[PDB]
Amino acid sequence: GFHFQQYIAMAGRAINPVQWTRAWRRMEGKSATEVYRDALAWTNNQFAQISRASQYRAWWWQNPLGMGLVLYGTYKAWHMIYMVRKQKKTAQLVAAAYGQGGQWLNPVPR
Amino acid sequence: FGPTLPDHAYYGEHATYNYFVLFIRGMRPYLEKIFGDCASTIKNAAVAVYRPVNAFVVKHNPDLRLQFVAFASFIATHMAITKEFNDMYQRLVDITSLLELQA
Amino acid sequence: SMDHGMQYSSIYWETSHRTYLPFWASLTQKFSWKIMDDQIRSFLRLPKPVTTEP
Amino acid sequence: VSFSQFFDSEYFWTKANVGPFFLFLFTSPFWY
Amino acid sequence: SAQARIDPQGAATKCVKWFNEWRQCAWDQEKMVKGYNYIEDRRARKHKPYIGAPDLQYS
Amino acid sequence: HLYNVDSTDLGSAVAPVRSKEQLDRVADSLKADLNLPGYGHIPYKWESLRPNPGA
Amino acid sequence: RFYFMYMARTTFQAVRPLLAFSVFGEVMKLVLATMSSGLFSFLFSFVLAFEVFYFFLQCYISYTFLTMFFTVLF
Amino acid sequence: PFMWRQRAYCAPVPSAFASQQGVRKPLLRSNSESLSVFSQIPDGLLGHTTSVTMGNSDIFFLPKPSNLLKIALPAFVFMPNLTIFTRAFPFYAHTS
Amino acid sequence: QFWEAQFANRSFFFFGNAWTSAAAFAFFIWWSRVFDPPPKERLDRYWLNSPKFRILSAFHNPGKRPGLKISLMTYEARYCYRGLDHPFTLNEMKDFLFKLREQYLVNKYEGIQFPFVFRQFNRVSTPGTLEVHTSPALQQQPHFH
Amino acid sequence: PLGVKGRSVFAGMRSFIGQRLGRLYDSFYYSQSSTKYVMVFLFPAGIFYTRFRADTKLGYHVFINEEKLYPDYSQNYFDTKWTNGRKVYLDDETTVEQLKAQIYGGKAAPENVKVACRGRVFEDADNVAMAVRAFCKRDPRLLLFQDNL
Amino acid sequence: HEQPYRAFSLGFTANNLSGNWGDYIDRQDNKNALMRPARMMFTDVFIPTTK
Amino acid sequence: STSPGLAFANLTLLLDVPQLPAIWAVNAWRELNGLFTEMKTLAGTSDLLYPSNRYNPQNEKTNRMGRPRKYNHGEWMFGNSY
Amino acid sequence: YDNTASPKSELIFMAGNALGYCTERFFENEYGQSIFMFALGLAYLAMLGHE
Ligand SMILES: CCCCCCCCCCCCCCCCCC(=O)OC[C@H](COP(=O)([O-])OCC(O)COP(=O)([O-])OC[C@@H](COC(=O)CCCCCCCCCCCCCCCCC)OC(=O)CCCCCCCCCCCCCCCCC)OC(=O)CCCCCCCCCCCCCCCCC
Ligand SMILES: CCCCCCCCCCCCCCCCCC(=O)OC[C@H](COP(=O)([O-])OCC(O)COP(=O)([O-])OC[C@@H](COC(=O)CCCCCCCCCCCCCCCCC)OC(=O)CCCCCCCCCCCCCCCCC)OC(=O)CCCCCCCCCCCCCCCCC
Ligand SMILES: CCCCCCCCCCCCCCCCCC(=O)OC[C@H](COP(=O)([O-])OCC(O)COP(=O)([O-])OC[C@@H](COC(=O)CCCCCCCCCCCCCCCCC)OC(=O)CCCCCCCCCCCCCCCCC)OC(=O)CCCCCCCCCCCCCCCCC
Ligand SMILES: CCCCCCCCCCCCCCCCCC(=O)OC[C@H](COP(=O)([O-])OCC(O)COP(=O)([O-])OC[C@@H](COC(=O)CCCCCCCCCCCCCCCCC)OC(=O)CCCCCCCCCCCCCCCCC)OC(=O)CCCCCCCCCCCCCCCCC
Ligand SMILES: CCCCCCCCCCCCCCCCCC(=O)OC[C@H](COP(=O)([O-])OCC[N+](C)(C)C)OC(=O)CCCCCCCCCCCCCCCCC
Ligand SMILES: CCCCCCCCCCCCCCCCCC(=O)OC[C@H](COP(=O)([O-])OCC[N+](C)(C)C)OC(=O)CCCCCCCCCCCCCCCCC
Ligand SMILES: CCCCCCCC/C=C/CCCCCCCC(=O)OC[C@H](COP(=O)(O)OCCN)OC(=O)CCCCCCC/C=C/CCCCCCCC
Ligand SMILES: CCCCCCCCCCCCO[C@@H]1O[C@H](CO)[C@@H](O[C@H]2O[C@H](CO)[C@@H](O)[C@H](O)[C@H]2O)[C@H](O)[C@H]1O
Ligand SMILES: CCCCCCCCCCCCO[C@@H]1O[C@H](CO)[C@@H](O[C@H]2O[C@H](CO)[C@@H](O)[C@H](O)[C@H]2O)[C@H](O)[C@H]1O
Repeated sequence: GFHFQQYIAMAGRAINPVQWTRAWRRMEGKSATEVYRDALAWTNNQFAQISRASQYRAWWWQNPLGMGLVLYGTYKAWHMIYMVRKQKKTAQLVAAAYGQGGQWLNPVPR
Repeated sequence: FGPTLPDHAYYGEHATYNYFVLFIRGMRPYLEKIFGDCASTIKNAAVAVYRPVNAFVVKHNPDLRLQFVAFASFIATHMAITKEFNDMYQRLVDITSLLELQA
Repeated sequence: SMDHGMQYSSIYWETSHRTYLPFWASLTQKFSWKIMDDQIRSFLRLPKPVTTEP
Repeated sequence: VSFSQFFDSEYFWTKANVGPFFLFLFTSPFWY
Repeated sequence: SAQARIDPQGAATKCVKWFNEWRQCAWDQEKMVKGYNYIEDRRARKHKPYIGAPDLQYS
Repeated sequence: HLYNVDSTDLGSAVAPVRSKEQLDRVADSLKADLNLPGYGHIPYKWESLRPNPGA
Repeated sequence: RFYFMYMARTTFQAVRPLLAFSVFGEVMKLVLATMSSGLFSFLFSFVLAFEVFYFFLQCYISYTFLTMFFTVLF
Repeated sequence: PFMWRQRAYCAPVPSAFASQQGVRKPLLRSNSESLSVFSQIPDGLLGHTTSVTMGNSDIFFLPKPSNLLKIALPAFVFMPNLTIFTRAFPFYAHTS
Repeated sequence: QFWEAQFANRSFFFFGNAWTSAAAFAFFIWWSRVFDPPPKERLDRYWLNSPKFRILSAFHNPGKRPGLKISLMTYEARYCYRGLDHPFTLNEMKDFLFKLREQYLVNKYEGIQFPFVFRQFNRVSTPGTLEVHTSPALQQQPHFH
Repeated sequence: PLGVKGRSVFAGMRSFIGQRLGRLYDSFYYSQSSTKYVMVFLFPAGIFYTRFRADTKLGYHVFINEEKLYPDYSQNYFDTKWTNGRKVYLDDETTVEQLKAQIYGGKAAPENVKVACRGRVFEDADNVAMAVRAFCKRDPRLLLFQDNL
Repeated sequence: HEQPYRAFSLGFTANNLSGNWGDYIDRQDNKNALMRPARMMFTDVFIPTTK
Repeated sequence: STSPGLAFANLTLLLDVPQLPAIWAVNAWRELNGLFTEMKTLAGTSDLLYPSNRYNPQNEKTNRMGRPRKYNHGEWMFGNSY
Repeated sequence: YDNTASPKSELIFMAGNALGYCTERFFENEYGQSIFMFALGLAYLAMLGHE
């Protein structure tokens, strides 16, 4: 893993509306195949940088588990930021519709 | 009274050169013909359906921005019509719920 | 003293319980073929239910 | 093309297009 | 048995089930006397959950 | 005198025609007759840019 | 009867890790819910680590028995 | 129809004892109607509520990076090979 | 690759332990019926009491309580598609009436919550000066001895 | 070289079926008499009968209220005593009288014997299938009792 | 064959067999007595009461 | 060949593949019964026949549930009472 | 009423009834979708190991 700060900055630029107009202008004379190939090439460049530079270079976060810990941290951040938020919303929804635990209730007895 | 059965009646066939593998390797050509013809038919049909549509779309939306605009407008129109139908059904359901409240 | 009551029980989600909702669920919406079916029946003169007769 | 000269082995396995025939054969339950 | 003379509500709480069964039997007897039936739909494609399962026939 | 009616008109001999306006009218009449404070109240709504998530 | 014996053995060897992960986990969770002090927690951390090692041991055993039970000559 | 003061579920509603109220609503109703679902409420949309369907939402996609791996992995056997020793299968299936 | 494996020994369709065998077994169980949705005659066996079903119904009816409509869907599944003239027993009838009463109370009293109806929500309306007092002791009832 | 001129794929199918049948006959001939007859005729036949009866006919679980009403199965073999809960397969035209006679072995049955399902008495001149459909839908458990009252 | 089934959930992460939530009317706490005071510890999110 | 882990599949096969002929026979019998019912319907019937129903006992002297028809002793100007 | 015996010849329906129960309870619902994904994952892992 690497360039997390650059990724945050990319997300910021993406949400900035002015960049929406800039991208609208850049998309003049452009194809979906070209856009897809460019994105795929960017991702491949990132992963190739990793594969090459891990052989001789060590980041500030280097540890006896290597990039496994950084990847687990990315996963855990994604989890706590998105999935647990969705769980909170679903919990409030279920509590308003059926009551807390309503989705695990037993079938009506016959 | 002696043996009445031969050896092949009991012993298992060859492990690597067996009846079914020989049979299927003999049938391979006919199966190739069959499945290739079926796949070619399906592919030709799909292509005859896709080429004119892609042409008619690119003829009117040759650029990526225009294609995205058309896709978004299609999504919006679909959602709006679905919303109209759903509003009607929701009015029916609301009447039923009001009658339940009245009961 | 029954209206506008306080939250009397706690709301929570147990660990690793599933939600069954994707990220486009809010854009998803329901639909019934009943309205279209009624229109089509009326247009094609298909058998009507007896509930049409009082 | 005639029924007999189509279902002849040579023409059926060399020159004919049995794609539609075998597709209909596979989908028979649907049509029934 | 539940002493409805002195506990009518408590006893009805126990006997309403037999009352409901009697109601159902009344409807059943009426529909058998006056021939009342309905068009049943064809058999569903997945009437059996598993092909090897037996489809016990019910009247 | 043999029937439980106020007048001699027992209504139309044909069912009504589907109409958004008639549906709204009937619903409003029922709401007014019920007079229930709490109809339409939404204690929790799924947080979304869309006004009605789902429906 | 051999089919029933075999399926019983297979299911037991397949669920062994699930048991080690779920029921002993419930026990650990009871202990966590009941304990408050620091000395007992210091001593219980090692029990948790032992449960980790025991889970891995059960997984190894199950892998062995399953590769034995799903090995076919032909 | 035997123990009226003891069987209140089969008795008229209290609005019937009141002697006051196109077509009008019935004057006599029983409490036994509470044992029916569609007694008072209508049967509208009765057999059409199980027809409102919504599709599933699972996506079957997972990148398969094999350049990361250099060893084989174990694989299960799902069915017995009936293409070999077909005639003896019922006789040797119980062995190991 | 998959086609070539068919003619190799021990890798025909779902026999063997190759990847092609796993893929063909997956396609076979998909082509089978066991993983298809149940019919209307069988919905109330598992589906109508399912967490996925309940959560989806609640989500797609944002500010409503679908317990009553679910009871009615069960009644339908049993009456109109299985042939049962009496789908509800006494317990199911009581459950239906309970849900009806809860609907009435929810639409009658604005903001009613758990103790009186099975419902909880966080954003509540409070007076502004909320007093806290101890409840009175339970009423002494007369008893023998 | 696939196929030959003048020959038909149907002729090929016929030849293949002939080959298969001849091979089957040869393999059945050169086999053990202890196993082949059983595995090829008796298990298939019994399985076929059972599956067909279950998937075609409709059965009922019969019970009897009192022991004094049990039939006399002392003579007939393989069943020397009545057991409640017995599965009985019947035809769609069967009546309550025919069922009673089948239960009591065409012999003199007790007096005022009647059939019930879920507490509901059947008439003797009633079709069992339709009576069950009406009274106990998908619960065919029948009970034989004595109606003196 | 006419009685309905209860939902099934089983995995390495969660299940629905260690407890019972009850019916829609007659409900019961799914956690047992020893861990009810520590219910917070068995949740990914917890929204407390208003008091 | 086989193995202990394949006991499920072995049992399922041994107990199910012999039933497929009977299943196909049941399907064929159902088709033939439907064909005969439709032929009879085309020929004609006093009272209707429910196709997908198990049993149809209705006739001139029997209800659609196996009971005698009420009010069927005399004759009616409009013909059949059904 | 629950002593409903059945002919001993119907023991051949053992596996059929087992699979039918497992279908009505697990396979034709969300847990069955999870099981299908598990099978797809077995295929995925076999392919990964071969490569
Ligand atoms: C709160 C933590 C808990 C989070 C939630 C729980 C989640 C649990 C799951 C955890 C998963 C972790 C994700 C792992 C994936 C890999 C991530 C990664 O390695 O790269 C991260 C990324 C590093 O990017 P990079 O690609 O490695 O490039 C490095 C640059 O070249 C720069 O080069 P450099 O050489 O100059 O420095 C290299 C590196 C150096 O990083 C270090 O080595 C750490 C230095 C101190 C050592 C001790 C660390 C712990 C104690 C002090 C720090 C407290 C904050 C916790 C930081 C946790 C991460 C170590 O720089 C940093 O990462 C700075 C991080 C510290 C920012 C402090 C901001 C303070 C605001 C919060 C108030 C104070 C804390 C409140 C108490 C919180 C208690 C939990 O760090 C950033 O966050 C970038 C920030 C960009 C500017 C954003 C605007 C400022 C906002 C500040 C907050 C930024 C977000 C951090 C949130 C935490 C603070 C609230
Ligand atoms: C140790 C054991 C080993 C043996 C294995 C044994 C097991 C074998 C059998 C297999 C296992 C079967 C077990 C049964 C499964 C049943 C349970 C289940 O599956 O669901 C439970 C679980 C329950 O969730 P739930 O609450 O019930 O909700 C269920 C919903 O249906 C689903 O919830 P959802 O829809 O909300 O979640 C989907 C999620 C994720 O969905 C997706 O993203 C779609 C997937 C696309 C993947 C390809 C894109 C990758 C992009 C990477 C590029 C990043 C930058 C590069 C940086 C490089 C440096 C780091 O969506 C989001 O969170 C937001 C993303 C929205 C955007 C997605 C579309 C755009 C994609 C392109 C990005 C464009 C960004 C533009 C931004 C806008 C700018 C204007 O389901 C999930 O959590 C679903 C997500 C799971 C993700 C797990 C994260 C780890 C993934 C890695 C897995 C391992 C990888 C191995 C190596 C291969 C990768 C290298
Ligand atoms: C470092 C890695 C990169 C980080 C950046 C990744 C995030 C990029 C997205 C940025 C945009 C965010 C939007 C901001 C505007 C406000 C909206 C909003 O935020 O609400 C969304 C949500 C809350 O939503 P809500 O409260 O329910 O209310 C409205 C709904 O959201 C919305 O209303 P709705 O429900 O009606 O909308 C429904 C539908 C609307 O959307 C859709 O229908 C579809 C959207 C998908 C579009 C797909 C792209 C389209 C592509 C078209 C082109 C295709 C062809 C070309 C591409 C080919 C591909 C090869 O679905 C969605 O809403 C999708 C929303 C997805 C949310 C983002 C999921 C990512 C979560 C964070 C992942 C963190 C990874 C680890 C970070 C590691 C850092 C150490 O909140 C967030 O998502 C939070 C985002 C936070 C980003 C954090 C970045 C890392 C910073 C680390 C800080 C350190 C502390 C963190 C703790 C852990 C430390 C270790
Ligand atoms: C009456 C009698 C009845 C008796 C009972 C009968 C029972 C019924 C009949 C049974 C019939 C038998 C049928 C068979 C049994 C059925 C089993 C079944 O269906 O399952 C149901 C059951 C689930 O059903 P359920 O109802 O949905 O349960 C609730 C949910 O599961 C709850 O979900 P959750 O909230 O807990 O969330 C879980 C979460 C869990 O998510 C995770 O665990 C992922 C964590 C990843 C962290 C690190 C990711 C780093 C990747 C970074 C990528 C680049 C950056 C991109 C950034 C974004 C992505 C981070 O989501 C997932 O599960 C994702 C799964 C999909 C992805 C699978 C990935 C497979 C990859 C395999 C890799 C193989 C490598 C081999 C290398 C060998 C060594 C050389 O199965 C489970 O137990 C679920 C858990 C399964 C475990 C999966 C763990 C995979 C972890 C892979 C880690 C790889 C790392 C390797 C590192 C080592 C090398 C350094
Ligand atoms: C319908 C769903 C099927 C899906 C699963 C099956 C896989 C899908 C692919 C098709 C399956 C069939 C492939 C057959 C390949 C054999 C081709 C061949 O040439 O074989 C040699 C035969 C014999 O040829 P021949 O010996 O007469 O002359 C040629 C001689 N040589 C080979 C030396 C040159 O050729 C044929 O006549 C064609 C036979 C195939 C046509 C029949 C299909 C068989 C499947 C049905 C089995 C039941 C048969 C009875 C049917 C009765 C109909 C009323
Ligand atoms: C998705 C489904 C996938 C699964 C595949 C499903 C389709 C394929 C399933 C096949 C697997 C099951 C195959 C098991 C076959 C076992 C049957 C068997 O072999 O029989 C036992 C006998 C046993 O013979 P045996 O006892 O001598 O030896 C058996 C093995 N040992 C030596 C170990 C004991 O087999 C035969 O000898 C004959 C077999 C061929 C005949 C098959 C039956 C048809 C016979 C018709 C001819 C009738 C002629 C009558 C003439 C009378 C006058 C003489
Ligand atoms: C830890 C031990 C776990 C072992 C569990 C593994 C179970 C393996 C058993 C499943 C295979 C059994 C073979 C059944 C064949 C029955 C005879 C037959 O040919 O019937 C065909 C019949 C298809 O007929 P139709 O449905 O009518 O087709 C309609 C087409 N639209 O086949 C079937 O029904 C498919 C049967 C599905 C079996 C159940 C699937 C269980 C899921 C297992 C995968 C999960 C992983 C299992 C662990 C792997 C163990 C090696
Ligand atoms: C298929 C079996 C293999 C997979 C195992 C799946 C996980 C097993 C579940 C956890 C086992 C322990 O479960 C634990 O004991 C029972 C479970 O009913 C519960 O105990 C609770 O229910 C029982 C009912 O029998 C009551 O007697 C008890 O008073 C009550 O506290 C506990 O709340 C739970 O913590
Ligand atoms: C030589 C005879 C024909 C041989 C080929 C037989 C193939 C039959 C299997 C096809 C699948 C049948 O699966 C199912 O069974 C019968 C038709 O058979 C139908 O069953 C339904 O229609 C038939 C009419 O024939 C009615 O008799 C029956 O009461 C009704 O339930 C179902 O609608 C169908 O879904």
